[PDB]
Amino acid sequence: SNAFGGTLKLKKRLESVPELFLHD
Amino acid sequence: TLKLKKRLESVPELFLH
Amino acid sequence: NSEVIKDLYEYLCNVRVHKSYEDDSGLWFDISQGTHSDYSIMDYKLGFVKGQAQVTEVIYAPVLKQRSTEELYSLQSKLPEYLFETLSFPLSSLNQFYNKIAKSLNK
Amino acid sequence: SEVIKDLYEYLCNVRVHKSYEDDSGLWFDISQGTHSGGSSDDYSIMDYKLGFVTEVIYAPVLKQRSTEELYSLQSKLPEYLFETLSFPLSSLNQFYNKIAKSLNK
Repeated sequence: SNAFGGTLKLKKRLESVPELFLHD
Repeated sequence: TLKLKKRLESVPELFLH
Repeated sequence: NSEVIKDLYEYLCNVRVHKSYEDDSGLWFDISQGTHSDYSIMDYKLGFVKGQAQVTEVIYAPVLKQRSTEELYSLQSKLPEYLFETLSFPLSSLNQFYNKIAKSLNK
Repeated sequence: SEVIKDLYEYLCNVRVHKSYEDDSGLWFDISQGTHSGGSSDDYSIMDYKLGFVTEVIYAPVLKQRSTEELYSLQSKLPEYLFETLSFPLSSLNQFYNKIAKSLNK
C-alpha cells in the first residue's frame, strides 16, 4: 500500500506534535 | 573505504553477463 | 528510481533513511531501524562530522519523540543505556552499531 | 542518492549498484561483503540479482568469479544460495542476514 511489494513499517512516521501553533 | 562501491570497478561487466 | 531503491534497502536490511541533509557541522541522516521481536523500531540520527583535522566522527542521537508510551517502556527494557545518549564513534564501528540496534530491538 | 547508498554500505555491508528493467521484469544488482577487517584480514563478496515480476527472485551472480573465489564462497554459504530461488519479499531480510553472517566466516 505504501511500497512496491506491500507495506513497509519504517516508512510510516509519527507526527509528534501535529497541533503545534507558533504564535505570540 | 567502501569496498563494494569499488568492487564493480575491478570487474566492470560483472552483472552484464 | 531512488524511492524504489530505498524501499528495497528496507526490505533487505530493515533500515530506512528518511532524509539526508548537510548543515554547518556535516552530513546528517534521519533513520528508522526495526526488527521482529511484533516489530520494534528505533529512530535515530546519524551525523558524519569532521573536526578541524578532518577526522570523520559518526554522531548518534536517539530520537524518542517518534515513539509511543508503551514503545518507550519497551525500549528501556531492551536497549543498553548508552543508546539513550548522544554518541560518537569512528566510521569503522558503523556495522557494529547497526548490529547493536538490531540485536537490542530483537530482545 | 550516492551518499545514501554509501550510508547503507557503511551500516550494512550491502550495495544496490543499479536497478534496470528487461522483458523478464524489474531487477537489481546487489553485492554483499564481509564486515570490515584489517589489512591481513579475509574479505569475501557475494554478488546476486533480485528480480520482481509478493515474491522476489534471488539469482546469484557467479560466472565471472574465479575458481578460487567460488570455492571459498561455497565453503562459507549454504548450497542453496548458489541456486536461483523464489520466496516472499517479506522474507528477504532473512537472506540478507544469512549471507552477511556466512561471509563473516
